Amino acid sequence: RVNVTLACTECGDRNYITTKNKRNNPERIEMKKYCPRLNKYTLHRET
Amino acid sequence: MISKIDKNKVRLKRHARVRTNLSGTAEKPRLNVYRSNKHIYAQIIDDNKGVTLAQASSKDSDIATTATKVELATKVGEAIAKKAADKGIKEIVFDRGGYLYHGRVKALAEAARESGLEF
Amino acid sequence: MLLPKRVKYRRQHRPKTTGRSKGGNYVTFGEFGLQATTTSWITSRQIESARIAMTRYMKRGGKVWIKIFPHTPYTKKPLEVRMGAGKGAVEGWIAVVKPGRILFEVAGVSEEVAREALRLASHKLPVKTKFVKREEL
Amino acid sequence: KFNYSSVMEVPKIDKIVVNMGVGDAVQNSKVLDNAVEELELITGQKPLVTKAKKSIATFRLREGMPIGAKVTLRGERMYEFLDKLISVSLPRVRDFQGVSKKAFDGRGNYTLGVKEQLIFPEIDYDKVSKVRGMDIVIVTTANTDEEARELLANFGMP
Amino acid sequence: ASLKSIIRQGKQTRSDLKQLRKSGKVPAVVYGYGTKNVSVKVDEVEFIKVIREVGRNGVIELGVGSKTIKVMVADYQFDPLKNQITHIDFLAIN
Amino acid sequence: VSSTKNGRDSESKRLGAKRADGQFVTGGSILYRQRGTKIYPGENVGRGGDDTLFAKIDGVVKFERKGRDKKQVSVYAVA
RNA sequence: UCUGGUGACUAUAGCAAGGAGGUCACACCUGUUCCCAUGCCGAACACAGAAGUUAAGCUCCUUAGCGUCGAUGGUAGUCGAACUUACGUUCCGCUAGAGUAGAACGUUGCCAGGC
RNA sequence: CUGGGGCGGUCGCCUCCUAAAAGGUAACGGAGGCGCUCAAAGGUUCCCUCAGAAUGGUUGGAAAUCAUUCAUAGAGUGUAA
RNA sequence: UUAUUGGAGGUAGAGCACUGUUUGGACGAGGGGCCGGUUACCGAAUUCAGACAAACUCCGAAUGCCAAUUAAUU
Repeated sequence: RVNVTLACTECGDRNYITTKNKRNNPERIEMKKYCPRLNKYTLHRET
Repeated sequence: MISKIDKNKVRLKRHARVRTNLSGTAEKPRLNVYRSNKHIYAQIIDDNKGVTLAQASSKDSDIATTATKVELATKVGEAIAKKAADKGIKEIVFDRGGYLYHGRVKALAEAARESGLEF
Repeated sequence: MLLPKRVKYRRQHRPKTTGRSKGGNYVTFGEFGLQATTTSWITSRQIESARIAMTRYMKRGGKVWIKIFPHTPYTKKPLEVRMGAGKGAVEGWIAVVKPGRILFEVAGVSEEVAREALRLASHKLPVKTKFVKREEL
Repeated sequence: KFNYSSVMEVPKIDKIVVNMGVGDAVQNSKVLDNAVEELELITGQKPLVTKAKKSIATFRLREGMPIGAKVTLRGERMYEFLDKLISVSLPRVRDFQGVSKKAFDGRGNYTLGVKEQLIFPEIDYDKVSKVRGMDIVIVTTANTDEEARELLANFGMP
Repeated sequence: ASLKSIIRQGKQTRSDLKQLRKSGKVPAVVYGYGTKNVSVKVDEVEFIKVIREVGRNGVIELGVGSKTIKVMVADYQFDPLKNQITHIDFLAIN
Repeated sequence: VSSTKNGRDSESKRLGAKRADGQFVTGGSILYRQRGTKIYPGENVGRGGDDTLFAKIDGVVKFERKGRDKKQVSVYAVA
């Protein structure tokens, strides 16, 4: 159970921090969030 | 012994659970529907005062024909549409009763929609 | 002697002793009984002591009921230590009786024998008593 | 002796329910699959496996572990299937009485027993590595237990 | 069996009841068929007399003011200490 | 040497009613703090994440029964 | 006036028992071709019709059988006061719980149809 | 800190009783928990209703599974109350 | 501060509807005396009567508390 940092490819900054269980989810997780620089939802990926 | 359950009474449970945040307010009055094995009824209600304002049904002599039944639902929908159009043809809320939104009640609602009412 | 098989709490507050008897003020199983007239705790050694004394005078003739059961545990500290480092260990079981509570009931003997057996039993108890009969009228 | 006031008031057999039984599988998952295949071969309704409802003490059981299977035969095709199966199993049973005298729980339950004997009467389960006992239950749409036994007595052996 | 009664006037305080019981008098009430509720008082020894003669379940010719009413004793409170009756209910029997 | 295993408690939470029946309140005033719903929200009254009951308009408070054995609070406008 | 839809009211409204009713409603009821669907089953859901039936659901009349409601009077407890150290007493207000008499087999709003 | 001090125990947070029907309220008074977990055990839209008891029935550990009736949460609710 | 009116809350007291504790008596199902069964005895369930509770509650005061009135005194 660790901390993760979701990163926006275009936004150029990392402004979403969440948690995860490395055992159940060894993969890197993806989800779309809102980036207040493009004014729209874009895909975010764990670093 | 196998005991078969009354279907109408099971409907009222579902209806009361649905009808918790849905209420008529004299600007959005509640559109209720009651269907039987032969007929379909409708009613516009303002729950804030507990008074109804309009009414239409399939067994009415106005809409009398042998359409399958769904077309009867369509025409009664279009009919209560104008009766409500006489006054306050505006936003309403649709009280599906306890019925699954499908088939006959769905046809009634689409008819009322495509005819002027703003829900 | 008499004590519950299990309780939820082993260390309890002590009962209230002022007032009058709440229930159990009538003879309902036998025909004679012993009524209390003052207030006290009964300690479950006194109950057995009084029951043995009363049941042997009747020569196993009649029947006896005990309308009292010790439900409450009381504690006591080891030999005179300083005050206050926790509550002590359980030492006995008590029942609280107030004026009007029937204590024993007998049946199946003459009124004379009953009077004598209850008098014998009342001398082992820390409470003033009174012979009563099954009410009527 | 019917004396029906109206034709609507006439006791008829409501439905039939047959369960695969215990089917408790510690390591018999393949045996459970074979029993499911057998239940599907017997009657023409898709067999639905069951699951545990509790955690039995001192038993290889937890919340899940699909130990069991049930099928619900109530359709006209299922009715004809049950009737033909009863007629056939009546010969292979080889019993004078056939059924217990007191089978109803008062409500009108069949609760018949099966010990894998007449089971697989159509195709001899020579490939089977275990026995497949069953539990056929018949639902009586009748209030009276005696009248229900009398109605089931027609086309029946008890 | 004939018991005579006296009507209690309104609102007896607890000292009044205590003085009343310190006599041989017993507070009581009568209610039921053909009557409105009336608060009365009764002498204790006469009540015990008539009850020892008519039995626990019997009829009494209770006299209330100017009327007389057939009545039956519905309930009664009793002090186990002091051995004295402390209240009685009377039930008109039609 | 004897000791005890009991020594601890948590801080008290100041639950219960915070406004009176018949009193005039402003918009988001808290009316009742609780665990669970001992009292339900009625008319013009919301329910927070910690089950806190609060007013949604200005008006007067009214506690009132709900069914056989339940209660609710409402706020009514003119005052 | 009857029935139906939809609301308000702490079961005085409920559960139980007995008895009657139908083309004006409603339901059981016919079937699964189509919309749709069932860990399987047109059982349930959904759709298409009107052959039968009041048997059931439901509606009306009877009963207080269980459940619910419930006085008056008395008792317990207790604010205040006055005595007192009694496992207390006296005065004055408030006044239970249990129990008894008794009530009760619902009351009422809006709409449509029938009257 | 401490019913002198030492020795022993304890030190932050959560829930209950003591607590005297608002809130608050002490003792080395009486009982227990925490230093996380979940990618669904989060959101929304649709459905659905239990334990248990009772009677039957291959295996039946008495009760596993199946069927009927009653059954107010007695079931269940990640983790103490 | 008092009169009147409205409200939140579970103490005293009571009670046993739940969770625990307890005394008698029935009823039956079971093991079981036997020669499988009688009876005993043993344990479980439902019942009838009667009791106990700081961490029980189908109930539930007196007081105290929060408020509002062109109310009366201060």
